[PDB]
Amino acid sequence: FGNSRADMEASGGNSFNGKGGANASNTFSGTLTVTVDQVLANGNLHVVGEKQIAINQGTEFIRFSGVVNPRTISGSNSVPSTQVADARIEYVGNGYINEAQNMGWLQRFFLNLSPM
Amino acid sequence: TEFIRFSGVVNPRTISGSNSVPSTQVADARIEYVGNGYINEAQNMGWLQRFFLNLSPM
Amino acid sequence: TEFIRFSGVVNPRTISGSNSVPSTQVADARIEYVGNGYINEAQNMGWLQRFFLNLSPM
Amino acid sequence: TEFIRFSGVVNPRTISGSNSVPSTQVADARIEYVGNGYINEAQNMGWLQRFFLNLSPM
Amino acid sequence: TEFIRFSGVVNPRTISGSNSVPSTQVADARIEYVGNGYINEAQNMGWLQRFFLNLSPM
Amino acid sequence: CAWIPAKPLVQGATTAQPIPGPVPVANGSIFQSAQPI
Amino acid sequence: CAWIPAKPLVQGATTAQPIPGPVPVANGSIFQSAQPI
Amino acid sequence: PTGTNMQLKNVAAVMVTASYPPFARQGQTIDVVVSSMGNAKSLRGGTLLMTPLKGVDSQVYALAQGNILVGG
Repeated sequence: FGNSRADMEASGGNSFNGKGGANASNTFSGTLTVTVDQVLANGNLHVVGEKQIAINQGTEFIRFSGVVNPRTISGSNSVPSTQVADARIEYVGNGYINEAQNMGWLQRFFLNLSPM
Repeated sequence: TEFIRFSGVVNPRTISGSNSVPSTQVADARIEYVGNGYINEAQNMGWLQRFFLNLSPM
Repeated sequence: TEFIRFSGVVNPRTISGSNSVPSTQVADARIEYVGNGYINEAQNMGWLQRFFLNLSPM
Repeated sequence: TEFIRFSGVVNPRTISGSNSVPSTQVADARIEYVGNGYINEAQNMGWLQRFFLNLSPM
Repeated sequence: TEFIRFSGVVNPRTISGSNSVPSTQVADARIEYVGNGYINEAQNMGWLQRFFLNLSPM
Repeated sequence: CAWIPAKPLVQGATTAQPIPGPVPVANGSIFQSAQPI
Repeated sequence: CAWIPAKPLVQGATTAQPIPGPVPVANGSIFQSAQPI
Repeated sequence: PTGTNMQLKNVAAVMVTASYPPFARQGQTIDVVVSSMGNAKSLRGGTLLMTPLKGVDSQVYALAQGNILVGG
């Protein structure tokens, strides 16, 4: 053991920390009158509807489609949208207000093709 | 001049006793609220701005 | 555009009086909540980042 | 995408009146909770780090 | 992946009415709680450290 | 390293198709019991 | 060092398949007891 | 619904006992004895709903349903 023949000092360390996650949310609130355009074999009604509103400087379209079971309709001839089987709900618009919410073609290309 | 236009299909049994129906009970509701004059002309984007809004890269 | 898809096997005796069943009573529950458009494209890692996440030493 | 898998042996007399049994009453309980996508790929150690974790002296 | 293994000899008169017995009433209790993956690999001493722990003078 | 094929913990099929039941016998009874265990 | 094969503490099989039971005798009784211990 | 209060007065939970006769064939009828199981005042004019009579081997050997005759 003389002359530091066994005298030693060593150290080591290893670390790792990974994490991840995601979340999605959506909300919709409104009232729309639709029309029955087909009555199915079991009595269910295929319903389609559209409401168009032009306020000042644009046009908004609210479209709905689905299948409604008649026994879910309330006494006021109304049914919540969560009781419609094939719910297709659309809320779009046109005009420069809508054109201002589309990404520029170059930005929309860099969003897909840029390395990072 | 302001124009308020409406169109749709109304079910008679939805009409109240005062001969009135809310606009949410009309099937094909088409509601329009527009105007003219310089007040309306002041709310349209300039042709060059309206072109850069569509054709500028970002 | 957002798509919410569901699939599974439901035992009829689990359905409540309001023709409703919680999703935890469905045997082969397949629940999907996806979307498209640039909002969805903004939540995908860049191809180079997604490659370095798999092939970088550390 | 997340996958929750379960397997085991259930004694019928342990099942409650609501057709439910706690997971601690299942004999050969195999419970799995995994996922894929870049969120899962971000929780795997890099191959070089995973090698140094096993072969480095300290 | 975590594995919890148990083995032993149970006297039937120790089993309660809910078909359950505490682990201290099992004669040859063999209880094991292990795991694998890099989380487990991170709790093993490095071969050189595990050698110095046994062969170093002090 | 996440692309390496791996064997899941719960191997096999994670679903079972209900088997159709035996055809009732022609004894004049409504109660019909499959091969009893 | 974690890759070294090791023998677990609870060796053997950690499951037992229930053995099918004896065929009841033809004595006119519902109660049938397997070979009693 | 699972969360609800039902407070019945015309229903009693009972145990039904019977004897499986020698050489019994399916379709024949036997007598049963109906005995109340919890805090029921009487079974005067009750009707026994469909009840499967199990054996020692926990197999259904008879199906019970009828009108109970209480002495009075």
